[PDB]
Amino acid sequence: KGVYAHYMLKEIHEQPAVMRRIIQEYQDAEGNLKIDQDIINDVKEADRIYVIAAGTSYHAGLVGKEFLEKWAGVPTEVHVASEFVYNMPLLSEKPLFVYISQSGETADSRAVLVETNKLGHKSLTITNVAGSTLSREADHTLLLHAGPEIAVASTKAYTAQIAVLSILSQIVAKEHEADIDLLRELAKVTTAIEAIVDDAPIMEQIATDFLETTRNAFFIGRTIDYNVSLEGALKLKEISYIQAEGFAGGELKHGTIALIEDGTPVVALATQENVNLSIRGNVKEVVARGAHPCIISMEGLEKEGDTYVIPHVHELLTPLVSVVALQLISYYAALHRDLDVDK
Amino acid sequence: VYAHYMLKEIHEQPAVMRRIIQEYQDAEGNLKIDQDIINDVKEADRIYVIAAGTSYHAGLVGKEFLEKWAGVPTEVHVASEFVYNMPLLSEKPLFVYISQSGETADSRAVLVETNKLGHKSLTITNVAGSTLSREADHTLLLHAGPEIAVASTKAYTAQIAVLSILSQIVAKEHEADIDLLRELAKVTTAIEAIVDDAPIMEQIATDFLETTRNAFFIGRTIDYNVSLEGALKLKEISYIQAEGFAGGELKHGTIALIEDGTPVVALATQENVNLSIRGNVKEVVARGAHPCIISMEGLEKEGDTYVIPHVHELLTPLVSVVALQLISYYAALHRD
Repeated sequence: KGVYAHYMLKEIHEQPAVMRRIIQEYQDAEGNLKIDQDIINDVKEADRIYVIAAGTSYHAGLVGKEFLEKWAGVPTEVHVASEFVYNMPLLSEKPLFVYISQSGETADSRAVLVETNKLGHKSLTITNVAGSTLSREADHTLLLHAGPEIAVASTKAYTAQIAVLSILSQIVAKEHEADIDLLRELAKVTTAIEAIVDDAPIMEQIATDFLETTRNAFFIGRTIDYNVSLEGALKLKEISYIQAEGFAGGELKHGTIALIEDGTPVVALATQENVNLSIRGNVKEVVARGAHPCIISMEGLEKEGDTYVIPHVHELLTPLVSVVALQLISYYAALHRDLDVDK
Repeated sequence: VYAHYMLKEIHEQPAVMRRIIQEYQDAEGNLKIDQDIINDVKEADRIYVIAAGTSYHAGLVGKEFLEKWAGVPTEVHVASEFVYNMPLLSEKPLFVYISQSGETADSRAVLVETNKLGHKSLTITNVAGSTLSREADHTLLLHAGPEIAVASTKAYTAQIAVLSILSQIVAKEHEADIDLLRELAKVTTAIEAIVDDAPIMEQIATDFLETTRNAFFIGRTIDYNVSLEGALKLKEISYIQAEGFAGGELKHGTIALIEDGTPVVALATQENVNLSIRGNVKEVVARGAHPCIISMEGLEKEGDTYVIPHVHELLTPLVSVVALQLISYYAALHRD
């Protein structure tokens, strides 16, 4: 029984509704971006931000770092909590710690927060669960409004985390400002996500064409796209057990290029103008060695032969759209191997 | 005969270490680097290490010395990403370019940009007179001799040794309570002990890596960094799809990839996470993994596959990596 075969598929379809909830929750009656000013005051006074997370939340943090530096103008580092807690590095004078955690209870993040609290530094938690430990023990909380995630592989939590980071960063920019109307840009993103979801059949076909028999897969991108590559590789591993790995395009030369054989699927993201030719060059190099290339590009950057072309959205927001293609391709790869998916 | 130059270069590492120890000391037996270099490093507010591949891995190891000994916050960046997406910089940044050849394209491109911006630079290279040396404010040489093998080995250990020396000298400008030259001699002797145990490294290869299409190298903190370099070595010479992971992150999909017989090479050289990484090993063993635990004297437990000699906690990479290089070499030999 049930409209969707799996919770994960339902949750992917819910992403546009999550974006709409975020857009409504983080604006005022006049339609301006709105976050509690005390949060903004601490964020804008920090000399450095340390994002503390793991897994999919760590990957969202990578995307968010771009907004925090390029819009908010605050130097930002992203760390794996299990590492940070056992080897805390030298800290800046006025650091702010941002704990990204869907549940709000992630153990290693909680241990880090105990320590940064002991040290007297300020903290912000981004979470889906109000009144979770990470919320209660941090100075400030931003809520995701994603609703409960039942599937083990996160989908809507990732896009919600990024969206919230973008809003926080633009409001801080204003205090000191990206020449964009972010709410308008996020509505564009919503509509783009819908377009990908409505192209589910094409995503199923891509899975069939590229991922039916392989034991491995390589997800490659540069810059903003390298971050998303990591997440697509995680999704495909989590649910299909394909040994998927994400690489920066310019790093393939070190060991990985050797691994290419005739038929090896390489999923390449090309959503960034400055590295469009570069990442396509990397694809030509893996193709010469036998790879089967699945290029996912963006309107304005696409070339003959690309496998799929996502709608045009703002250069730093492309992860919100490209990831949905990767989620659905991963879902269908798993489905075709008759796996549980939701776990 | 098989991969002649890799095995040759592995065996050169003691000699390289002894050359570095000689070149970086004076006739008084004190550490010696040019004072201008020391002044620039000691005055920097942050160091940005710019590297790729094995030198990026060496950078990760060196960050620990630069922070913990020299007291300067340090970031390590992949050059090909940095050059197309340069991040926000500190007020007094120093750039450290690690490159064996001194000609690495992406690193060169970043140096051009940092020089345009007027920031200080230091190059760590094996080739004097290379572009990265000529265009940087300062150069430190590696004394490693020529590199011919496809899979790099002696570069990594030379780079870490020089990073340790630079860091301790800076620390003294204001100093870790160790005798670094003495600790590097201990490291040299430990490396010799591993190389003398080549037959054991070959057996480890037979026992774990003969048939697999993949391998997982895991570690925490200092050992996570070395796990990345061991995965790279195995991939480069054997073509097995090796990956390195932090022990505490396996719960994210990667544990999904464990089957009966999957080899997991686990490093345990760090006191504070010894119990933690051993817990992570249990977790993968529960799912079928075949565990190769490489630990260090003082931290070993019954059942460990190999125990390396005791050296300083931050220097352990210099020794542990040699085990991984040799294991990788022999896996490749056997499979060919």
